[PDB]
Formats: sequence, structure tokens, C-alpha cells
Amino acid sequence: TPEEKLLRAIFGEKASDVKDSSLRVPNGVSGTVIDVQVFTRDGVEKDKRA
Amino acid sequence: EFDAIKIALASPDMIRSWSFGEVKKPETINYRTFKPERDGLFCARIFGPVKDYECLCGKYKRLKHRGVICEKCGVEVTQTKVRRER
Amino acid sequence: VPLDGGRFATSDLNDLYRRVINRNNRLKRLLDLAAPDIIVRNEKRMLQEA
Amino acid sequence: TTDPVRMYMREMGTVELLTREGEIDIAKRIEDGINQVQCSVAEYPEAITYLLEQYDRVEAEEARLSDLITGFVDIDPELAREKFAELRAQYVVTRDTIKHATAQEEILKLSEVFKQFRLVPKQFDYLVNSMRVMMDRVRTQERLIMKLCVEQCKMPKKNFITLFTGNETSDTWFNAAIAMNKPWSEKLHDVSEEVHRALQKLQQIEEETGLTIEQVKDINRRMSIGEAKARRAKKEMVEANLRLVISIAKKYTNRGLQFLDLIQEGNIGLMKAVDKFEYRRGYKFSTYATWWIRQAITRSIADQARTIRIPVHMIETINKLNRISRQMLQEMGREPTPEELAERMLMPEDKIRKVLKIAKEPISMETPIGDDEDSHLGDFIEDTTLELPLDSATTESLRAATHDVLAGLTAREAKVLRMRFGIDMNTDYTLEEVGKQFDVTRERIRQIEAKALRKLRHPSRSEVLRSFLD
Ligand SMILES: CCC[C@@H](C)[C@H]1CC[C@H]2[C@@H]3[C@H](O)C[C@@H]4C[C@H](O)CC[C@]4(C)[C@H]3C[C@H](O)[C@]12C
Ligand SMILES: CCC[C@@H](C)[C@H]1CC[C@H]2[C@@H]3[C@H](O)C[C@@H]4C[C@H](O)CC[C@]4(C)[C@H]3C[C@H](O)[C@]12C
Ligand SMILES: [Zn+2]
Repeated sequence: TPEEKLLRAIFGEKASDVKDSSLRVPNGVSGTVIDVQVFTRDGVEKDKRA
Repeated sequence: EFDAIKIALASPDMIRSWSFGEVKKPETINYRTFKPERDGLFCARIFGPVKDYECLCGKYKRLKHRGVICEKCGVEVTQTKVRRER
Repeated sequence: VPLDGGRFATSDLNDLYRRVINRNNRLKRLLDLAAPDIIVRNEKRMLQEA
Repeated sequence: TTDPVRMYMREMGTVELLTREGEIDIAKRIEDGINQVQCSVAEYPEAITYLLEQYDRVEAEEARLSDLITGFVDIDPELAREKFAELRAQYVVTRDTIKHATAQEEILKLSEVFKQFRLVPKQFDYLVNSMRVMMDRVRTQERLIMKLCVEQCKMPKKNFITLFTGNETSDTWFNAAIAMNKPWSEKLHDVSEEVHRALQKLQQIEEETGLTIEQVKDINRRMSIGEAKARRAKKEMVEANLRLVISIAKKYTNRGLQFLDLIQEGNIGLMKAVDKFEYRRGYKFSTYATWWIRQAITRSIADQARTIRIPVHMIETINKLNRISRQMLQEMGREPTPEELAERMLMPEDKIRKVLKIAKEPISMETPIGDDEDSHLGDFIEDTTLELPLDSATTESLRAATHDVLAGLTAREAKVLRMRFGIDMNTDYTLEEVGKQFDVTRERIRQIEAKALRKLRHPSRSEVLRSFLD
């Protein structure tokens, strides 16, 4: 918008280009993690945790 | 804003007055790009743009062009909420 | 509307509308072939049903 | 009954199936009719000239030699060129010899030699349409003349038959008739100008044709007889093949397209075969029809079946993939995987992924998911284009803060910054235009803008603004 431009120009903050779509605990719930399991497709890298 | 509601039969001329264009083809959207087709049920030239203030091609993309009809597409650059009343 | 997983959800009206257009188009086509009246009458009955 | 299919069955079942001899005689009637129309059109010297023009234009390499003409009634370009040269020679010798009794035989010979040639269906249709348009214009002129001279003047039809018929070309039958001492003749004076102009156009057209208009009417009537005969023969052929088409349609019943839609698409395919069938090859009709009927039904399924239309080639790819997957499931055991399917097929295996990813039919928004209070799938789908009210409140707060900060600064720099961006103004400008209104040479505007940015950079001058920043 014509104003976020001014703020960016003043502080020289840059853009992201990626969102923050991550899994987070639903509000009001407090437990401990007892298990994590990862299912990767047959053509994916299988990072260190997997 | 008003004080009564009147109901009646609609003439062919009135039905043509409401409309913004004729739907000719039975198509809806593209199977690869997911964009509306030229005269389908979902069509930008008839029912308005699919994003706030920007033509379908992408040539015009700001409210400094509000209200202009694109030369290459025909899609008016307006609010997409207009696609809910045309 | 698009749902998660590359799958769409649609209203029934779209379906119904499509029917009309299809049959309507066919009628306009059939009258250009001067087809025998039995076929055109069948198409008009189908359009009325649609 | 209420089923359209029931009524179609009733109205269809009344006609009996043709036998071999029946089909043969219908075909020969069709051939005779088309031959009649062809001969009728052959008597028009105005189409040979257009054909010559097209041949010359193609000789200028505007198109292909073969495409212009579908061969002759006889295979090599040399023979076609020789025949064209002969046609041109005959045409010129006939045209340059109008001077009347002898020109008729020359025109007859030209028509006879021309008849040896064959024309493409599209170009023949165009020629027929042009001739019909000319005839329609002439008839419209005649009908306008009749309306002007009859309804306005109550001119008896007997006088028109006696006068108009016989010459049809000169204006005597009207101008001389004006002096017949009759009320219609005296009334014609007011409408004499319109009649005169119509007769001028009639004379021009008749000169263009160069033949008696009575011959034109006879030719049109004979062509109409041929067309009616051809259409009636086609109509007779159609019905037995309708009973044929219903079975092919049965074989495709449940594919997302209604039964009656399939039947109607099959009916267009039978009509397409009929017009393109031949008894010479001596192949029973059903064999020739079935292929076109099936092709039409399959293309109809490829086009109409899906809401998000998928091209025909992609539909063929999907069907082939399904067939190979079925074979591999039956044979190999558990189920083919995309890698195995790609191996059995021949594709980069990334195309196979896309083909498998092509979305199936959309889920109806009324599907009864709810199972409680009769809730449906459409009640659970949110609107993601809306702006949260906190976002709008923040936008207004930022607008107020920016207004305040700019008000803090002086006037010239305030407006320089404001116009540099779109702040409070719909339009946007750059250094060049900004220099125009402040009488500046594009330098001291960039320096002013930098100075304003520096000043706003100062702490304790802009802190709420820094707060708005994430
Ligand atoms: C079965 C009882 C009613 C209801 C719970 C069933 C009936 C059909 C089910 C949907 C479709 O099957 C498949 C859709 C796409 C994905 O495959 C998973 C999601 C998807 C919307 C499903 C959600 C739900 O599960 C539905 C609505
Ligand atoms: C009775 C409660 C059923 C509920 C547990 C499950 C079963 C199927 C789920 C819906 C489907 O996935 C289809 C959609 C997917 C999109 O992401 C938008 C949400 C969407 C409507 C889902 C919301 C919810 O998660 C549903 C209703
Ligand atoms: Zn455009």
C-alpha cells in the first residue's frame, strides 16, 4: 500500500517471499510430545530426522 | 434506502438489462492454469475480475487504472467483490 | 472452490447450468444441418427438461 | 408417460428397418438428386469465372493446387494444368463469340467440358450459396416491386402476368403501362421512383447474368427439386440407422453423460455417415455407419462429460494409463506403482505423476457430511479473501501515524514525500513530475527525499512508526 512503502523506505526492511504456515499446538492444550513419525514420498530427500 | 419491495414477471428485455454478457460455452476453468475461460460460466470479461484491481493478463495491476477495460483481455479492473453481484 | 490436495468442491447449479448450455448449443447446431424433425423435436424436449 | 426417452422410443419404433435393396435404392435416389443439382448449377457461367480466378490466384502460389480442386472425373499436376488451359481456351473462345444463335452451342460445349471436373464440397457449397444469395436478392427486388405496385395501387395480377412476363428486362411493362387509363396506373406515379430504381437494379443484375430470367427460375426450381429429393432420401435413410444408433449408445451408457445426450450425439454421427456413404464400395451400410457413430459418441464424452474440461489427447492418455494399470493389477499382483507404471508405459515418469494428479470430478458442496442437523460440505468452507478487522484497524492506525509524522515535517519536504509515494493521492509520480510542480531540476528532488528519509530516521522522531514495522 502507499504507506507501507514509506515505512519500508524509512527502515529499509525487506520482504519475506515465504509464509509462516507451520504446525503449532492448539490453544489451551498443554502436553508432552511422546512420539513423532515422518512419512516421505518415494522421491524425497529424507532429511536427518527421518 | 427503500420503503417497499415489488415483485413481478421479467421481460426478456429486462433480463437482458441485468446481464453483463452472454454465456456461450459450457466451460468453467482451465485444468492446468485454473483461470476462467473466455465465455464459460466463470468468466472474467462478463462477471468481473478474479483479484482486487488487476486485469486477467496482468498488464494492469493497480488502482491507478481503476475502471479501465483492458485492451487485450476485456476484463475491467475493479474490486473482485463485483464478481458476486453481476 | 479449491480444496486441499488439488481437489475441487463445486455447487450443483454449475452442473445444471452446463446441461442447458450443452443442449442449447446442440439445438442451434442441429437446425443448421436441416436435420429430420424427429431429432430436433427430441432435442427440444431434452432442452425443456434441462 | 413422462420420460423423454420413452416418448423417443415410441416415436422411433414406428418405422421399419430397410433391407439391402431398400438401402441401395435410397442411395441411388440420393445420387440422382445430387446429380440433378450438379447439372442445374453447371448451367451458370458466372461460377466458371470464379473458379478460373481461384485457379489463377493459386497459380500465384496463394494456396495448394490439390486443395483448390478435389481432382477430376478421369492424378498428376501436368494433366490438371492441361485441362485448365483447355477450359480457359474454351471459355475465352465462347465469351468472345456472343455474336447469339451460335454462342449457345459454344456455351453448351463449355458446360459439357466443365462437367468433367470435380469440386471440393466446401467450394461447391460456397458457389451454391453465392448463387442462392443472388437469386434471393433478385426475388426480394421482385417482391418489393409487387408489394409497391399491388397493395398500394391494387394492380390486378393478370396485368402483371401479361406485362412483366415476356421481357422482364426493359422498363416498358411499367412506364408504358402507366398510361393504361387505370386507377392503379395513375397511383403508380407516387411509387414510380422506387419501381424505377428497382428496375434499374434488375436490369443490372440481368446484364450480369447474361441469360433469360425465366431460365434462371427454371434452374432454381430444378435445383430445389433435386435438393428436396436428396433431403427426403437422407431422411428415409436416417430412421433405420436411428434404431442402429440406440444400441451403440447403450454400449456407453454410464460415463457421466446422460443416455439421451449420447443418443443425440450418435444421431449427428449417423447423419454424417449417410451423406458420405457410397454403394460402389458395396459395403453394407451398418459397417460404415457404426464407425462414425462411435467416433461421435466418444468425442462427445471427451467434451461434455467433465466440468473442468480436459483435452482429448489427455483423455486418451488417461484411458491408456487406466488400461495398463488394470493389466498390471490383474497380472503382477498387488498394484502398479508410478515407477512401475512408467516402465510398463513409456514416459519420463514425471508426466505419469501429473496425469495421476489430474483432479477427478469435483465434490458436490451439498454432500451430507454433517450427519447432524443436516449439515453439508458447503457449510465448512471459509472465505480466505477477507481482511481481518484487526488488519483494517492496523491499516487505519498506520495511516494516522504517517499523517502525523509528515505533519511534523515542514511543507515542501512533506509534499515531496507525499507525492513521491501515493500517500493520500490516488496517482503516483516519480522525480521528473515532482520537479515540474516545485520548479526543480530533478536534483534539489532526490536530495530533498533523502533528507526527509534521514530526518524521519532520527530516533525520538519516529518510534510509533518503528512499532508498526514488524
Ligand atoms: C462419508 C461420510 C460423509 C463425509 C464424512 C464424507 C463424504 C465424502 C468425503 C469427502 C470425499 O470423499 C473426498 C474429499 C477429498 C479427500 O479425499 C478427503 C476430503 C473430502 C472432502 C472428503 C471429506 C468427508 O469425509 C466426506 C465429505
Ligand atoms: C464432522 C466433522 C468432520 C471434520 C472432522 C472434517 C471431515 C472433512 C473436513 C473437511 C474436508 O477436509 C474438506 C475441506 C478441506 C479444506 O481444507 C477446508 C476444510 C474442509 C471443509 C474440511 C473441514 C473439517 O476438517 C472436515 C469437515
Ligand atoms: Zn487484459
